[PDB]
Amino acid sequence: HMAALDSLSLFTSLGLSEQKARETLKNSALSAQLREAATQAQQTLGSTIDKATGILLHGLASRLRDTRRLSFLVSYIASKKIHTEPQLSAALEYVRSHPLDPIDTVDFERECGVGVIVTPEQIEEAVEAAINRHRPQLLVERYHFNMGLLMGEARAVLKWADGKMIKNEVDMQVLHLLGPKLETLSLMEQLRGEALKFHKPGENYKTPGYVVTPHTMNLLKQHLEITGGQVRTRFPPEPNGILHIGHAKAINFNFGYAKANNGICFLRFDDTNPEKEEAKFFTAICDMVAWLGYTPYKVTYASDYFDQLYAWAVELIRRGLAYVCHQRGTLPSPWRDRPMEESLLLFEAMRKGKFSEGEATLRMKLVMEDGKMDPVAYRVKYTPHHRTGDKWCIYPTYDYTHCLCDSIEHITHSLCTKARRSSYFWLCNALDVYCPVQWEYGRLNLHYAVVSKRKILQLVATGAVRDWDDPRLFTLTALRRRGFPPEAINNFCARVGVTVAQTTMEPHLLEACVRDVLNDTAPRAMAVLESLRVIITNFPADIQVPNFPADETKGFHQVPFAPIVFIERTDFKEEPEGFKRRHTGYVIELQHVVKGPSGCVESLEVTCRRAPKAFIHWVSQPLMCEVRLYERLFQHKNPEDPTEVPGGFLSDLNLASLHVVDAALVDCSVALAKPFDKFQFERLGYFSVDPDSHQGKLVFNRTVTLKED
Repeated sequence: HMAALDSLSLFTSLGLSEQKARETLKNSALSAQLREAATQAQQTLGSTIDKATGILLHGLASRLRDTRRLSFLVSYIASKKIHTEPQLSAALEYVRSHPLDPIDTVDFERECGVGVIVTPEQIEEAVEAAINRHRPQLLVERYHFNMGLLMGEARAVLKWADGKMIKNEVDMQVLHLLGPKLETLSLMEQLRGEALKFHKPGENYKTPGYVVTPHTMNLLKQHLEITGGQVRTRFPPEPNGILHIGHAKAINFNFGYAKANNGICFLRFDDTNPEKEEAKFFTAICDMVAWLGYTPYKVTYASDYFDQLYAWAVELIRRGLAYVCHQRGTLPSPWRDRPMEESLLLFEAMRKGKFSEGEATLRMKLVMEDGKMDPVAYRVKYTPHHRTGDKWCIYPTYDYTHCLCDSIEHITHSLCTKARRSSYFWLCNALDVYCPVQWEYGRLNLHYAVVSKRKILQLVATGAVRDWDDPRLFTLTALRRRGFPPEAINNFCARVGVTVAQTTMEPHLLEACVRDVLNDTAPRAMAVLESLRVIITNFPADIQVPNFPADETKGFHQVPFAPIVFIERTDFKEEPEGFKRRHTGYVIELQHVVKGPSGCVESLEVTCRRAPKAFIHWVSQPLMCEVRLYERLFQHKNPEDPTEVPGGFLSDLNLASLHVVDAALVDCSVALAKPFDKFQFERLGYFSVDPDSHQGKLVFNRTVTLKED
């Protein structure tokens, strides 16, 4: 057992510093009581004892004067019910009073936060507030400020929070403020660092391929001064870009890996190219990231660093590892061995705009894994930049940029899709700057989509699709418009995600996942498109329909009671072929059947067979509501790109697409509905609200059916 160890080895087994366990022996009473509290700890814990639990049992033994209740308090500390110093400071005083031993648990449990949970977010906020409330004293005193006050204010807002975990939140938020002291399984478990064989911060040198300069060890030391050894990771789209289903992996894998490991994640916009702002798209990205549930620590642009980048470029030239070249459109350069002072001149000259676009170039002097020669660092572009305007007329290339930017931001894990990889390390080592580690997930793609913004922006100009928002597509903004719940997409990658390689999937698998949650997260109602009036032999003359069939704990809807209800022209037949032709009330037998010109069936008539087999869906006093039902955009599920022989990218287009509705009869339960808050028609399946629906002229998108087969 544990009740069989020398007092000193028991006390270290509860995780006390020996020098504290030495001190503790001397106290023959504390010692002999702690010891007992530890025996009957695991007489009811059945195992070896957690070291976190340890400092509590020590705390308990050292303060509890009322020996009688020791058996009682241990039991609450053993079954982690009590697990923090204020909880125990509380229960201890609860027992300094309440001397009589009925000791109602409930009164007790309530006044010691036995059930309480305290989310990180709540601590973030409590310290964030605390800091703000002192921000300018804290910026001037810096590390000579009284960090005690920050913990204090933080405390008195979170009574039962782990005193340590507050400090950690303080230590960090302060660091970000002041800078360096320059003296199928689960998801956030799937993405935990130790569950992936990802390197721990500050230990880049353990990863495969990592080069170690005589600086690396001091560069990592600085790194660690600057980040406190936090997981830092990026996500780097173009500002005028379009996000598509694939990026849901990118996003999740970057913000996820941070969120899963107390990390932080920059959203860094790759704006190295001077374009104009198609604002439609830029905002679409900040949204879509939020919409999938993540909050960027900070939003940076690469333009933010043109200064630093340029300066480093110059430092490449000095190390004779880059040069200015005058070629055009890999044939070797006459200019790669030109002297350093010459490249220095013309780079500056290139900056002062003495060279027309492409009359000159800065190339890095090397040959890469795949035999590519002297890739280009800096080109000359004269279009004005969206953020630095016309300050610069030379700009870094992607290769050069999103490698050094990772160094400037001390990215710890630079994640990217799957080529010539160790050309990554090349820069950061040539300049002896901190050097992040690159791991590569691979390439999620789905069978039936075209996502090249080029090819997409001409499905919107060739009226094949309504907008870049169009549900037909797989742009995130589109699936959002099809009312796909974020949680689904996030669960999607949960079931099928690691760094696989170009594991491009077939769509229906996703919509398994979209529905598994729409089944629980979307209430129900009724409606049909091919409608028909149904009069009837008189009835009694407000029925009441379910929220969620499988469980009623949610509180049912409000329907109306009228005898002229409507129903689908696709349930009522003349000659049964057994198909049929209610969801609430009676049966209502067909007495009279109409007709008009032709064989058109103008109306109907029903009996009162209230009180077998096919029931149905129906709607009295209905609301007039547009609906769009969509069919797959591209005929060839397989890559619509010349993969097989289509010979056309705009050729494999099933001209079907979408079929407009009536403005059909719909249930009144779905009246106070804003966009995107989809529920279920018990008929065909799941639809969702389009952003065209006012309170009056409502509209819906057919999201997904109820099976496949």
